[PDB]
Amino acid sequence: GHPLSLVTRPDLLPPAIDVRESAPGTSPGYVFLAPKTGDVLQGPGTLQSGPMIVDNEGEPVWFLPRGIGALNYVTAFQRQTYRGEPVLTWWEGAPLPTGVGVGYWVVMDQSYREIARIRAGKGHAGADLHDMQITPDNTALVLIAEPQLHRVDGHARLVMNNIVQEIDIASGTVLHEWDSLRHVDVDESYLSSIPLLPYDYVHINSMSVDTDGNLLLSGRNTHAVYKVDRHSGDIIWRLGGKKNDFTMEKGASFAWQHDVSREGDGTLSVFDNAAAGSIETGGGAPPGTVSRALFLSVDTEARTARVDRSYTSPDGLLSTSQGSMQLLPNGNVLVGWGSHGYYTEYADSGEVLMNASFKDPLVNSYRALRFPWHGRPTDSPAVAGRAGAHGMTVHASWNGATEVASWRILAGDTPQSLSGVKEVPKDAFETSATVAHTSSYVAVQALDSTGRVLGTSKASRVR
Ligand SMILES: [Mg+2]
Ligand SMILES: [Mg+2]
Repeated sequence: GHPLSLVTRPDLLPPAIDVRESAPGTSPGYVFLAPKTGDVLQGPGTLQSGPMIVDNEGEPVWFLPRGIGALNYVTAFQRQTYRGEPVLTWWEGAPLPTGVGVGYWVVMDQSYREIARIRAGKGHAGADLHDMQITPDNTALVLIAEPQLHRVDGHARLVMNNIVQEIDIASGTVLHEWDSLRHVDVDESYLSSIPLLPYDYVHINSMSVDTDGNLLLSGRNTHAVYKVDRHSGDIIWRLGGKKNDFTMEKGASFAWQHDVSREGDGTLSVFDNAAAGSIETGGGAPPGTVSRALFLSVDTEARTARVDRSYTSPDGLLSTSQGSMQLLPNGNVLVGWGSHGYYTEYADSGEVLMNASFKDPLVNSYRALRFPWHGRPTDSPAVAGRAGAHGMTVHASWNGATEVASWRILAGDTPQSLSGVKEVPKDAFETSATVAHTSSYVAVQALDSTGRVLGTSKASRVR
């Protein structure tokens, strides 16, 4: 059971989260999630989906119920930077039965207003859902996944081509385009053939910029990371896979991986699912295999790779798809367990600091990522007053507000004769408070930690 019931916001039913552990040293800031449920037919009836920012207790801070099952599927929510400003980004669109999506990426500023929409170049239906990254030059790496007739074993075969476009965000112009079928051979795939589906031979699911400005592309179904020349498109090297360029130390190989990036300590992070579904692979996976969040010491001059350090779930999870990892500024590591609706923050030493899961066991998030966030909502707090036997309860919330520390409660016989009766700390998304004297109207003011008024609700008739 996940639905959170809110007196002030009957329209918001955010999924509940169970935080089973929260030692001190957990990082500040917020966890960014896009809760979803896979069922096309029943999804909308069991879950309100959309981007969600929660605190270290699992309480929502902002929730935008934008997702509609598989009608408007929302995923891959995070914070990025555009023109030096913090922005929110996610994908919304149509998930297709072939395993890819057709949609676009929303860009929203700190006041929760849409400032741009990042689309695949014209001549394509839209962009796939597995990643989009805003580069230091304010261009977007976008992925297009489309079926294409290709010669596979002398006999033509429908294959899922992956095209990576670099898009100037302000203008929408395509600056660069990289076509996987022109560079990566279909026989590099580990994927078992699934009858009557396009052969999803590479399945790019992460695109990022390395320190030299070239691209790093994670190919799930080739088990490989491609470094690609930013300008020529030539493959610079292959890490992993059937044409591996690197000498791998014991334990450094990954499989069916996600979320690859260059990290500030010089390592390359790889979420190593270590397994996929039974059909897409040969059959089941070896008993006892688990997923790991992996930091690789990759020496590209010597073409060697070894494990610097890794982190596994305290719950023994094997995630057959999705997932994420993030190195945080204090040295902590946050891991989202993908197909499993869990996320875990560790100290560098590997000690579990925070472990959480969706209360509903069918809900998960593609990624779970932590960022500072300062919301600047442009609406007002919502309020509600409920008369009781010997008093009344006042409820207050302000979706998107991050700086509310306290609530001042106002009450009076008329909207124009409200007076301050009480101040209480904020202790939830929606905070409740009881007051002895029941009045006819109420309002609330949100106060920051210095006591300054951030916003005021409308007057609300008690009920
Ligand atoms: Mg070579
Ligand atoms: Mg990552």
